[PDB]
Amino acid sequence: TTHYSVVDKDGNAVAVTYTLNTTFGTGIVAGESGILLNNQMDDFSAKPGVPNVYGLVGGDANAVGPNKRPLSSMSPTIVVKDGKTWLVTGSPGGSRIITTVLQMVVNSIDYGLNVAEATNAPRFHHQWLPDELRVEKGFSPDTLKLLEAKGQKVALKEAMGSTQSIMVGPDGELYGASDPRSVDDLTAGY
Amino acid sequence: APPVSYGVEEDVFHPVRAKQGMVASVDATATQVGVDILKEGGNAVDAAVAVGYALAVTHPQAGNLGGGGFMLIRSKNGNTTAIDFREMAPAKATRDMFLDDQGNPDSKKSLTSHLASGTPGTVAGFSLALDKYGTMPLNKVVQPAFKLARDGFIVNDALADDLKTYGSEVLPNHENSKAIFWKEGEPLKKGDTLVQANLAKSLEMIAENGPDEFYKGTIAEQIAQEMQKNGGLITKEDLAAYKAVERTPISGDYRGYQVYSMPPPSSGGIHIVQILNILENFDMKKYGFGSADAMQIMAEAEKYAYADRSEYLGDPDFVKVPWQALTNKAYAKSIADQIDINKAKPSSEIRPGKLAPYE
Repeated sequence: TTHYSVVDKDGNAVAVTYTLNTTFGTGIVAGESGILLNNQMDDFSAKPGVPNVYGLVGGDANAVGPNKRPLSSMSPTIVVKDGKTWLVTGSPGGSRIITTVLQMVVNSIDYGLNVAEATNAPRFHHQWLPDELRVEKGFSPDTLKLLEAKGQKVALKEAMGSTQSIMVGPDGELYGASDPRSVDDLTAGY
Repeated sequence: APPVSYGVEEDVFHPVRAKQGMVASVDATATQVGVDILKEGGNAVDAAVAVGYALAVTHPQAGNLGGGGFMLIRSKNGNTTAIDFREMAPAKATRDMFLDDQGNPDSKKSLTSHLASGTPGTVAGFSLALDKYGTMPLNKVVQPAFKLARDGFIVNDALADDLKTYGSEVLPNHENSKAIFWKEGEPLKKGDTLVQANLAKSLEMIAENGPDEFYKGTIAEQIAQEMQKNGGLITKEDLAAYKAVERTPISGDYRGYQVYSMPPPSSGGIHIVQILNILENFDMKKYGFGSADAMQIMAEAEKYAYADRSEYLGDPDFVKVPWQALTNKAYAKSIADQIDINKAKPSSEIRPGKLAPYE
Protein backbone atom coordinates (compact mmCIF):
# COMPACT_ATOMS: atom_id res chain seq x y z
CA THR A 1 0.00 0.00 0.00
CA THR A 2 1.18 3.56 -0.60
CA HIS A 3 -0.16 7.08 -0.02
CA TYR A 4 0.51 10.43 -1.68
CA SER A 5 -0.81 13.97 -1.29
CA VAL A 6 -1.10 16.90 -3.69
CA VAL A 7 -2.03 20.58 -3.36
CA ASP A 8 -1.97 22.97 -6.35
CA LYS A 9 -1.55 26.75 -6.68
CA ASP A 10 -5.34 27.30 -6.72
CA GLY A 11 -5.76 25.60 -3.37
CA ASN A 12 -7.23 22.33 -4.65
CA ALA A 13 -6.14 19.23 -2.74
CA VAL A 14 -6.07 15.49 -3.34
CA ALA A 15 -5.11 12.57 -1.09
CA VAL A 16 -4.73 9.15 -2.68
CA THR A 17 -4.09 5.79 -1.06
CA TYR A 18 -3.94 2.76 -3.35
CA THR A 19 -2.50 -0.74 -3.26
CA LEU A 20 -2.02 -4.32 -4.49
CA ASN A 21 -2.47 -5.19 -0.79
CA THR A 22 0.78 -6.97 0.17
CA THR A 23 4.15 -5.95 -1.32
CA PHE A 24 3.99 -6.81 -5.05
CA GLY A 25 0.58 -8.38 -4.37
CA THR A 26 0.38 -11.99 -5.56
CA GLY A 27 3.56 -11.39 -7.53
CA ILE A 28 1.65 -12.54 -10.60
CA VAL A 29 1.85 -10.50 -13.79
CA ALA A 30 -1.17 -10.70 -16.09
CA GLY A 31 0.20 -12.32 -19.23
CA GLU A 32 2.19 -9.95 -21.43
CA SER A 33 0.60 -6.83 -19.94
CA GLY A 34 3.41 -6.25 -17.46
CA ILE A 35 0.78 -5.55 -14.79
CA LEU A 36 1.11 -7.08 -11.30
CA LEU A 37 -2.05 -8.51 -9.74
CA ASN A 38 -3.38 -7.66 -6.28
CA ASN A 39 -4.17 -10.16 -3.52
CA GLN A 40 -6.94 -7.94 -2.15
CA MET A 41 -9.23 -10.91 -1.59
CA ASP A 42 -7.41 -11.54 1.71
CA ASP A 43 -9.02 -8.36 3.07
CA PHE A 44 -12.30 -10.29 3.18
CA SER A 45 -13.19 -12.26 6.29
CA ALA A 46 -12.31 -15.80 5.12
CA LYS A 47 -14.19 -17.33 8.05
CA PRO A 48 -15.99 -15.62 10.96
CA GLY A 49 -13.56 -15.06 13.83
CA VAL A 50 -10.44 -15.98 11.86
CA PRO A 51 -7.87 -13.13 11.49
CA ASN A 52 -6.35 -12.17 8.13
CA VAL A 53 -2.78 -11.16 7.26
CA TYR A 54 -3.22 -7.94 9.28
CA GLY A 55 -4.87 -9.52 12.31
CA LEU A 56 -8.26 -8.06 11.40
CA VAL A 57 -11.44 -10.09 11.95
CA GLY A 58 -15.01 -10.01 10.66
CA GLY A 59 -18.30 -11.81 10.13
CA ASP A 60 -21.19 -11.47 7.69
CA ALA A 61 -20.59 -7.79 6.98
CA ASN A 62 -17.15 -8.41 5.46
CA ALA A 63 -17.71 -11.97 4.22
CA VAL A 64 -16.55 -12.91 0.72
CA GLY A 65 -19.25 -12.38 -1.89
CA PRO A 66 -19.58 -11.93 -5.67
CA ASN A 67 -19.06 -8.33 -6.88
CA LYS A 68 -18.40 -7.33 -3.28
CA ARG A 69 -15.70 -4.82 -2.28
CA PRO A 70 -13.53 -6.14 0.57
CA LEU A 71 -13.30 -3.87 3.61
CA SER A 72 -10.25 -1.58 3.69
CA SER A 73 -8.52 0.49 6.37
CA MET A 74 -7.08 2.99 3.87
CA SER A 75 -7.72 6.52 5.05
CA PRO A 76 -6.78 9.40 2.75
CA THR A 77 -7.69 12.33 5.01
CA ILE A 78 -8.14 16.11 4.87
CA VAL A 79 -8.50 18.38 7.89
CA VAL A 80 -10.12 21.82 7.64
CA LYS A 81 -9.19 24.82 9.79
CA ASP A 82 -11.02 28.15 9.74
CA GLY A 83 -12.99 26.95 6.74
CA LYS A 84 -9.93 26.15 4.65
CA THR A 85 -8.05 22.99 3.69
CA TRP A 86 -5.30 22.76 6.29
CA LEU A 87 -3.89 19.22 6.49
CA VAL A 88 -3.73 16.63 3.73
CA THR A 89 -2.43 13.23 4.81
CA GLY A 90 -2.74 9.45 4.76
CA SER A 91 -0.58 6.35 5.04
CA PRO A 92 -0.15 2.64 4.28
CA GLY A 93 -0.02 0.06 7.08
CA GLY A 94 -3.15 -2.04 6.77
CA SER A 95 -4.83 -2.12 10.16
CA ARG A 96 -2.41 0.51 11.52
CA ILE A 97 -3.42 3.14 8.94
CA ILE A 98 -6.24 4.31 11.21
CA THR A 99 -4.02 4.97 14.22
CA THR A 100 -1.17 6.40 12.13
CA VAL A 101 -3.45 9.01 10.51
CA LEU A 102 -5.08 9.57 13.89
CA GLN A 103 -1.70 10.45 15.40
CA MET A 104 -0.93 12.84 12.53
CA VAL A 105 -4.18 14.67 13.36
CA VAL A 106 -3.67 14.69 17.12
CA ASN A 107 -0.01 15.72 16.81
CA SER A 108 -1.11 18.61 14.62
CA ILE A 109 -4.16 19.84 16.50
CA ASP A 110 -3.51 18.96 20.15
CA TYR A 111 0.28 19.13 20.34
CA GLY A 112 0.82 21.92 17.83
CA LEU A 113 3.62 20.10 16.01
CA ASN A 114 4.59 21.29 12.53
CA VAL A 115 3.96 18.71 9.79
CA ALA A 116 7.58 17.46 9.81
CA GLU A 117 7.62 17.17 13.63
CA ALA A 118 4.30 15.30 13.54
CA THR A 119 5.68 13.02 10.82
CA ASN A 120 8.97 12.18 12.56
CA ALA A 121 7.37 11.57 15.98
CA PRO A 122 7.21 7.95 17.28
CA ARG A 123 3.97 5.97 16.86
CA PHE A 124 2.00 3.54 19.02
CA HIS A 125 -1.00 1.35 18.21
CA HIS A 126 -3.70 -0.95 19.63
CA GLN A 127 -6.21 -2.81 17.48
CA TRP A 128 -8.20 -4.65 20.16
CA LEU A 129 -7.17 -8.06 18.77
CA PRO A 130 -4.40 -9.04 19.33
CA ASP A 131 -4.51 -7.37 22.75
CA GLU A 132 -1.21 -5.50 22.80
CA LEU A 133 -0.10 -1.86 22.80
CA ARG A 134 2.34 -1.89 19.88
CA VAL A 135 5.02 0.81 19.97
CA GLU A 136 7.97 1.97 17.89
CA LYS A 137 11.35 2.88 19.31
CA GLY A 138 11.35 6.44 20.63
CA PHE A 139 9.20 6.45 23.77
CA SER A 140 10.72 7.09 27.21
CA PRO A 141 11.56 3.97 29.25
CA ASP A 142 9.89 5.73 32.17
CA THR A 143 6.72 6.40 30.20
CA LEU A 144 6.60 2.81 28.99
CA LYS A 145 6.84 1.41 32.52
CA LEU A 146 3.78 3.41 33.55
CA LEU A 147 1.74 2.03 30.65
CA GLU A 148 2.58 -1.54 31.64
CA ALA A 149 1.73 -0.65 35.23
CA LYS A 150 -1.64 0.60 33.99
CA GLY A 151 -2.15 -2.84 32.49
CA GLN A 152 -1.06 -2.22 28.91
CA LYS A 153 0.76 -5.09 27.17
CA VAL A 154 3.52 -3.01 25.56
CA ALA A 155 5.18 -4.64 22.56
CA LEU A 156 8.15 -2.94 20.90
CA LYS A 157 7.84 -3.63 17.17
CA GLU A 158 8.66 -2.65 13.57
CA ALA A 159 8.24 0.94 12.34
CA MET A 160 4.66 1.73 11.31
CA GLY A 161 3.49 3.52 8.18
CA SER A 162 4.66 6.04 5.61
CA THR A 163 2.85 9.36 5.88
CA GLN A 164 3.20 11.80 2.96
CA SER A 165 1.61 15.02 4.15
CA ILE A 166 1.02 18.68 3.33
CA MET A 167 -0.09 21.41 5.71
CA VAL A 168 -1.56 24.57 4.18
CA GLY A 169 -1.03 27.94 5.81
CA PRO A 170 -3.98 30.36 5.65
CA ASP A 171 -1.81 32.58 3.42
CA GLY A 172 -1.28 29.81 0.89
CA GLU A 173 2.21 28.78 1.96
CA LEU A 174 2.65 25.00 1.69
CA TYR A 175 4.51 22.90 4.25
CA GLY A 176 5.28 19.26 3.51
CA ALA A 177 6.84 16.20 5.06
CA SER A 178 7.76 12.74 3.82
CA ASP A 179 8.04 9.88 6.31
CA PRO A 180 11.61 9.05 7.35
CA ARG A 181 10.47 5.41 7.55
CA SER A 182 10.52 5.15 3.74
CA VAL A 183 13.91 5.46 2.07
CA ASP A 184 13.90 7.32 -1.25
CA ASP A 185 10.62 9.16 -0.63
CA LEU A 186 10.18 12.86 -1.31
CA THR A 187 8.02 15.91 -0.79
CA ALA A 188 8.81 18.74 -3.21
CA GLY A 189 7.13 21.85 -4.55
CA TYR A 190 7.73 25.12 -6.37
CA ALA B 1 -7.21 23.34 20.97
CA PRO B 2 -3.86 25.16 21.30
CA PRO B 3 -2.36 27.37 18.58
CA VAL B 4 -1.04 25.61 15.47
CA SER B 5 2.61 25.69 14.39
CA TYR B 6 3.71 25.69 10.75
CA GLY B 7 7.32 25.40 11.85
CA VAL B 8 10.07 27.76 12.98
CA GLU B 9 13.86 27.89 12.63
CA GLU B 10 14.35 26.47 16.15
CA ASP B 11 12.50 23.17 15.54
CA VAL B 12 14.43 19.91 15.15
CA PHE B 13 12.45 18.80 12.09
CA HIS B 14 11.66 21.23 9.28
CA PRO B 15 8.95 20.90 6.69
CA VAL B 16 9.65 21.39 2.99
CA ARG B 17 8.28 24.82 1.97
CA ALA B 18 6.73 25.94 -1.31
CA LYS B 19 4.60 28.91 -2.36
CA GLN B 20 2.69 27.46 -5.31
CA GLY B 21 2.27 23.68 -5.51
CA MET B 22 3.47 20.60 -3.66
CA VAL B 23 3.52 16.81 -3.94
CA ALA B 24 4.34 14.28 -1.22
CA SER B 25 4.91 10.64 -2.18
CA VAL B 26 6.91 7.53 -1.34
CA ASP B 27 9.00 7.97 -4.50
CA ALA B 28 11.32 10.79 -5.58
CA THR B 29 10.72 10.17 -9.29
CA ALA B 30 6.92 10.03 -8.91
CA THR B 31 6.92 13.19 -6.79
CA GLN B 32 8.91 15.01 -9.49
CA VAL B 33 6.46 13.79 -12.15
CA GLY B 34 3.69 15.32 -10.08
CA VAL B 35 5.53 18.61 -9.65
CA ASP B 36 6.25 18.87 -13.39
CA ILE B 37 2.56 18.33 -14.13
CA LEU B 38 1.58 21.17 -11.77
CA LYS B 39 4.23 23.42 -13.33
CA GLU B 40 2.77 22.61 -16.75
CA GLY B 41 -0.58 23.97 -15.62
CA GLY B 42 -2.44 20.92 -14.37
CA ASN B 43 -4.55 20.96 -11.22
CA ALA B 44 -4.21 18.72 -8.15
CA VAL B 45 -6.31 15.97 -9.72
CA ASP B 46 -4.24 16.02 -12.92
CA ALA B 47 -1.00 15.80 -10.91
CA ALA B 48 -2.51 13.10 -8.68
CA VAL B 49 -3.39 10.87 -11.63
CA ALA B 50 0.07 11.42 -13.13
CA VAL B 51 1.67 10.45 -9.84
CA GLY B 52 -0.56 7.40 -9.60
CA TYR B 53 0.47 6.20 -13.05
CA ALA B 54 4.13 7.01 -12.38
CA LEU B 55 4.16 4.98 -9.14
CA ALA B 56 2.62 2.05 -11.06
CA VAL B 57 5.96 1.98 -12.89
CA THR B 58 8.52 3.14 -10.33
CA HIS B 59 7.00 1.57 -7.20
CA PRO B 60 5.69 -1.85 -8.32
CA GLN B 61 5.51 -2.75 -4.62
CA ALA B 62 2.23 -0.85 -4.26
CA GLY B 63 1.86 1.67 -7.09
CA ASN B 64 -0.31 -0.17 -9.58
CA LEU B 65 -2.69 -0.68 -12.48
CA GLY B 66 -3.68 -4.11 -11.17
CA GLY B 67 -4.85 -3.08 -7.71
CA GLY B 68 -7.23 -0.55 -6.22
CA GLY B 69 -7.67 2.28 -3.77
CA PHE B 70 -9.40 5.44 -2.61
CA MET B 71 -9.14 9.14 -3.39
CA LEU B 72 -10.27 12.17 -1.38
CA ILE B 73 -10.70 15.39 -3.35
CA ARG B 74 -11.36 18.84 -1.90
CA SER B 75 -11.85 21.72 -4.31
CA LYS B 76 -10.64 25.23 -3.58
CA ASN B 77 -14.35 26.08 -3.30
CA GLY B 78 -14.82 23.59 -0.48
CA ASN B 79 -16.52 20.75 -2.34
CA THR B 80 -15.21 17.54 -0.76
CA THR B 81 -15.80 14.15 -2.33
CA ALA B 82 -14.51 10.57 -2.20
CA ILE B 83 -13.72 8.21 -5.07
CA ASP B 84 -14.07 4.49 -4.37
CA PHE B 85 -12.00 2.43 -6.80
CA ARG B 86 -11.56 -0.56 -4.52
CA GLU B 87 -11.45 -3.97 -6.23
CA MET B 88 -14.64 -6.01 -6.67
CA ALA B 89 -14.72 -9.75 -5.98
CA PRO B 90 -15.31 -11.76 -9.18
CA ALA B 91 -18.89 -12.75 -10.01
CA LYS B 92 -17.94 -16.39 -9.41
CA ALA B 93 -16.52 -15.62 -5.97
CA THR B 94 -18.00 -17.73 -3.17
CA ARG B 95 -18.23 -17.20 0.59
CA ASP B 96 -16.10 -20.25 1.46
CA MET B 97 -13.75 -20.18 -1.55
CA PHE B 98 -10.70 -19.84 0.71
CA LEU B 99 -11.46 -22.75 3.04
CA ASP B 100 -9.60 -26.07 2.73
CA ASP B 101 -11.20 -29.52 2.92
CA GLN B 102 -11.31 -29.14 6.71
CA GLY B 103 -13.11 -25.81 6.59
CA ASN B 104 -10.03 -23.82 7.59
CA PRO B 105 -8.88 -20.68 5.72
CA ASP B 106 -5.93 -21.26 3.38
CA SER B 107 -3.82 -18.09 3.45
CA LYS B 108 -1.86 -19.41 0.47
CA LYS B 109 -5.01 -19.27 -1.67
CA SER B 110 -5.97 -15.76 -0.59
CA LEU B 111 -2.44 -14.33 -0.87
CA THR B 112 -0.41 -16.14 -3.54
CA SER B 113 -2.76 -17.99 -5.92
CA HIS B 114 -4.68 -16.58 -8.89
CA LEU B 115 -7.76 -16.78 -6.64
CA ALA B 116 -6.39 -14.00 -4.41
CA SER B 117 -7.14 -11.27 -6.96
CA GLY B 118 -10.11 -8.93 -7.06
CA THR B 119 -11.10 -7.07 -10.24
CA PRO B 120 -8.74 -4.00 -10.47
CA GLY B 121 -10.20 -0.52 -10.16
CA THR B 122 -7.25 1.87 -10.20
CA VAL B 123 -7.52 2.71 -13.91
CA ALA B 124 -11.29 3.30 -13.63
CA GLY B 125 -10.85 5.33 -10.46
CA PHE B 126 -8.27 7.65 -12.00
CA SER B 127 -10.35 8.21 -15.14
CA LEU B 128 -13.54 8.93 -13.22
CA ALA B 129 -11.62 11.60 -11.29
CA LEU B 130 -9.65 12.97 -14.23
CA ASP B 131 -12.77 13.28 -16.41
CA LYS B 132 -14.91 15.04 -13.82
CA TYR B 133 -12.37 16.98 -11.73
CA GLY B 134 -9.24 17.12 -13.89
CA THR B 135 -8.34 19.42 -16.80
CA MET B 136 -5.86 17.34 -18.79
CA PRO B 137 -6.51 14.50 -21.24
CA LEU B 138 -5.54 11.02 -20.01
CA ASN B 139 -2.75 10.67 -22.58
CA LYS B 140 -0.92 13.67 -21.09
CA VAL B 141 -0.98 12.47 -17.48
CA VAL B 142 0.02 8.94 -18.55
CA GLN B 143 2.97 9.97 -20.76
CA PRO B 144 5.51 10.45 -17.93
CA ALA B 145 4.82 6.91 -16.67
CA PHE B 146 4.94 5.59 -20.24
CA LYS B 147 8.48 6.92 -20.74
CA LEU B 148 9.65 5.54 -17.40
CA ALA B 149 8.36 2.12 -18.45
CA ARG B 150 9.72 2.26 -22.01
CA ASP B 151 13.12 3.86 -21.33
CA GLY B 152 13.60 2.49 -17.83
CA PHE B 153 14.83 4.02 -14.58
CA ILE B 154 17.55 3.25 -12.02
CA VAL B 155 16.70 0.78 -9.25
CA ASN B 156 17.25 2.58 -5.93
CA ASP B 157 17.68 1.29 -2.36
CA ALA B 158 13.96 1.01 -1.64
CA LEU B 159 13.12 -1.02 -4.74
CA ALA B 160 16.24 -3.20 -4.57
CA ASP B 161 15.61 -4.01 -0.90
CA ASP B 162 11.91 -4.73 -1.46
CA LEU B 163 12.58 -6.98 -4.47
CA LYS B 164 15.08 -8.94 -2.39
CA THR B 165 12.94 -9.15 0.76
CA TYR B 166 9.34 -9.42 -0.40
CA GLY B 167 9.80 -10.03 -4.11
CA SER B 168 11.82 -13.21 -3.58
CA GLU B 169 8.72 -14.83 -2.08
CA VAL B 170 6.51 -14.52 -5.16
CA LEU B 171 8.08 -12.92 -8.23
CA PRO B 172 10.44 -15.73 -9.29
CA ASN B 173 7.56 -18.20 -8.99
CA HIS B 174 5.97 -16.86 -12.17
CA GLU B 175 7.78 -16.85 -15.52
CA ASN B 176 6.41 -13.55 -16.79
CA SER B 177 7.07 -11.83 -13.45
CA LYS B 178 10.58 -13.23 -13.20
CA ALA B 179 11.35 -12.10 -16.76
CA ILE B 180 10.77 -8.52 -15.65
CA PHE B 181 12.05 -8.13 -12.09
CA TRP B 182 14.78 -10.78 -11.94
CA LYS B 183 18.17 -10.71 -13.69
CA GLU B 184 20.91 -13.35 -13.91
CA GLY B 185 19.04 -15.49 -11.38
CA GLU B 186 18.77 -12.72 -8.79
CA PRO B 187 16.48 -9.76 -8.08
CA LEU B 188 17.51 -6.50 -9.75
CA LYS B 189 20.09 -4.69 -7.60
CA LYS B 190 20.59 -1.01 -6.82
CA GLY B 191 22.10 0.75 -9.82
CA ASP B 192 20.53 -1.65 -12.33
CA THR B 193 18.08 -0.30 -14.90
CA LEU B 194 14.51 -1.61 -14.87
CA VAL B 195 12.82 -1.47 -18.26
CA GLN B 196 9.20 -2.65 -18.46
CA ALA B 197 8.37 -2.96 -22.17
CA ASN B 198 5.08 -4.80 -21.67
CA LEU B 199 3.89 -2.28 -19.09
CA ALA B 200 4.85 0.50 -21.51
CA LYS B 201 2.60 -1.09 -24.16
CA SER B 202 -0.31 -1.30 -21.71
CA LEU B 203 0.20 2.33 -20.73
CA GLU B 204 0.46 3.47 -24.35
CA MET B 205 -2.79 1.69 -25.21
CA ILE B 206 -4.60 3.20 -22.22
CA ALA B 207 -3.34 6.67 -23.14
CA GLU B 208 -4.56 6.10 -26.69
CA ASN B 209 -7.89 4.30 -26.20
CA GLY B 210 -8.83 5.40 -22.69
CA PRO B 211 -9.85 3.21 -19.70
CA ASP B 212 -11.82 0.83 -21.94
CA GLU B 213 -8.47 -0.63 -22.98
CA PHE B 214 -8.05 -2.04 -19.47
CA TYR B 215 -11.65 -3.13 -18.89
CA LYS B 216 -12.71 -4.17 -22.39
CA GLY B 217 -9.60 -4.00 -24.55
CA THR B 218 -6.41 -5.98 -25.05
CA ILE B 219 -5.45 -5.66 -21.38
CA ALA B 220 -8.76 -7.13 -20.22
CA GLU B 221 -8.11 -10.05 -22.59
CA GLN B 222 -4.64 -10.57 -21.08
CA ILE B 223 -6.02 -10.61 -17.53
CA ALA B 224 -8.93 -12.96 -18.31
CA GLN B 225 -6.57 -15.36 -20.09
CA GLU B 226 -4.04 -15.32 -17.22
CA MET B 227 -6.92 -16.28 -14.93
CA GLN B 228 -8.61 -18.85 -17.16
CA LYS B 229 -5.33 -20.66 -17.80
CA ASN B 230 -4.32 -20.75 -14.14
CA GLY B 231 -7.41 -21.31 -12.01
CA GLY B 232 -8.37 -17.67 -11.57
CA LEU B 233 -11.88 -16.19 -11.52
CA ILE B 234 -11.66 -12.75 -13.15
CA THR B 235 -13.49 -12.87 -16.48
CA LYS B 236 -14.04 -10.28 -19.20
CA GLU B 237 -17.56 -9.85 -17.82
CA ASP B 238 -16.12 -8.96 -14.41
CA LEU B 239 -13.82 -6.35 -15.93
CA ALA B 240 -16.62 -5.03 -18.13
CA ALA B 241 -18.86 -4.73 -15.07
CA TYR B 242 -16.36 -2.91 -12.86
CA LYS B 243 -17.12 0.64 -11.86
CA ALA B 244 -15.43 3.24 -9.68
CA VAL B 245 -17.95 4.96 -7.41
CA GLU B 246 -18.07 8.52 -6.10
CA ARG B 247 -19.25 8.50 -2.49
CA THR B 248 -19.97 11.05 0.21
CA PRO B 249 -16.96 11.39 2.55
CA ILE B 250 -17.28 10.45 6.20
CA SER B 251 -16.58 13.48 8.37
CA GLY B 252 -16.62 14.87 11.88
CA ASP B 253 -15.65 17.86 13.99
CA TYR B 254 -12.73 17.80 16.43
CA ARG B 255 -12.33 20.92 18.58
CA GLY B 256 -13.53 23.15 15.74
CA TYR B 257 -11.57 21.41 12.98
CA GLN B 258 -13.51 19.42 10.40
CA VAL B 259 -12.08 16.03 9.45
CA TYR B 260 -12.94 14.34 6.14
CA SER B 261 -11.95 10.78 5.31
CA MET B 262 -13.01 7.66 3.39
CA PRO B 263 -16.46 6.11 3.94
CA PRO B 264 -17.31 2.39 3.60
CA PRO B 265 -15.97 0.17 1.84
CA SER B 266 -13.25 1.75 3.96
CA SER B 267 -13.37 1.58 7.74
CA GLY B 268 -10.76 4.31 8.14
CA GLY B 269 -12.91 7.41 8.08
CA ILE B 270 -15.53 6.17 10.53
CA HIS B 271 -13.10 5.02 13.21
CA ILE B 272 -10.82 8.04 12.92
CA VAL B 273 -13.87 10.27 13.50
CA GLN B 274 -15.13 7.98 16.27
CA ILE B 275 -11.80 7.94 18.10
CA LEU B 276 -11.41 11.71 17.72
CA ASN B 277 -14.94 12.04 19.14
CA ILE B 278 -13.79 10.02 22.16
CA LEU B 279 -10.56 12.00 22.63
CA GLU B 280 -12.42 15.30 22.39
CA ASN B 281 -13.64 14.63 25.94
CA PHE B 282 -10.07 14.78 27.24
CA ASP B 283 -7.61 17.67 27.47
CA MET B 284 -5.03 15.98 25.24
CA LYS B 285 -2.94 19.15 24.96
CA LYS B 286 -2.55 19.11 28.75
CA TYR B 287 -1.09 15.60 28.89
CA GLY B 288 1.15 16.18 25.89
CA PHE B 289 2.89 13.96 23.35
CA GLY B 290 4.71 10.91 24.69
CA SER B 291 2.98 11.18 28.06
CA ALA B 292 1.81 7.94 29.69
CA ASP B 293 -1.68 9.38 30.18
CA ALA B 294 -2.19 10.55 26.58
CA MET B 295 -1.10 7.14 25.32
CA GLN B 296 -3.30 5.36 27.88
CA ILE B 297 -6.39 7.30 26.79
CA MET B 298 -5.76 6.79 23.08
CA ALA B 299 -4.93 3.11 23.52
CA GLU B 300 -8.24 2.49 25.30
CA ALA B 301 -10.27 4.57 22.86
CA GLU B 302 -8.79 2.53 20.02
CA LYS B 303 -9.82 -0.81 21.56
CA TYR B 304 -13.50 0.11 21.45
CA ALA B 305 -13.23 1.32 17.84
CA TYR B 306 -11.59 -1.80 16.44
CA ALA B 307 -14.13 -3.88 18.36
CA ASP B 308 -16.91 -2.12 16.45
CA ARG B 309 -14.97 -2.41 13.19
CA SER B 310 -15.01 -6.20 13.37
CA GLU B 311 -18.81 -6.12 13.64
CA TYR B 312 -20.44 -3.24 11.74
CA LEU B 313 -18.17 -2.56 8.75
CA GLY B 314 -18.55 -3.83 5.20
CA ASP B 315 -19.29 -2.93 1.57
CA PRO B 316 -22.16 -0.40 1.93
CA ASP B 317 -23.72 -1.68 -1.29
CA PHE B 318 -24.29 -5.05 0.39
CA VAL B 319 -24.71 -4.22 4.07
CA LYS B 320 -26.07 -1.25 6.00
CA VAL B 321 -23.36 0.38 8.11
CA PRO B 322 -24.48 2.20 11.29
CA TRP B 323 -22.16 5.10 10.49
CA GLN B 324 -24.40 7.67 12.18
CA ALA B 325 -24.34 5.82 15.50
CA LEU B 326 -20.61 5.08 15.25
CA THR B 327 -19.79 8.76 14.68
CA ASN B 328 -22.35 9.98 17.22
CA LYS B 329 -20.82 12.19 19.91
CA ALA B 330 -23.14 10.82 22.59
CA TYR B 331 -21.95 7.28 21.85
CA ALA B 332 -18.34 8.48 21.95
CA LYS B 333 -19.02 10.14 25.31
CA SER B 334 -20.29 6.85 26.74
CA ILE B 335 -17.07 5.16 25.62
CA ALA B 336 -15.00 7.99 27.08
CA ASP B 337 -16.61 7.50 30.49
CA GLN B 338 -15.43 3.89 30.45
CA ILE B 339 -11.81 5.00 30.07
CA ASP B 340 -9.76 4.68 33.25
CA ILE B 341 -6.63 6.82 33.09
CA ASN B 342 -4.92 4.40 35.50
CA LYS B 343 -6.17 0.97 34.44
CA ALA B 344 -6.56 -0.62 31.01
CA LYS B 345 -9.58 -2.77 30.20
CA PRO B 346 -8.66 -6.13 28.62
CA SER B 347 -9.85 -6.68 25.05
CA SER B 348 -11.61 -9.70 26.57
CA GLU B 349 -14.00 -7.40 28.44
CA ILE B 350 -14.63 -5.29 25.33
CA ARG B 351 -17.24 -6.16 22.71
CA PRO B 352 -18.94 -4.32 19.82
CA GLY B 353 -20.96 -1.54 21.43
CA LYS B 354 -24.76 -1.37 21.55
CA LEU B 355 -25.76 1.27 19.00
CA ALA B 356 -29.56 1.12 19.37
CA PRO B 357 -29.72 4.15 21.69
CA TYR B 358 -27.85 6.24 19.12
CA GLU B 359 -29.74 5.32 15.96
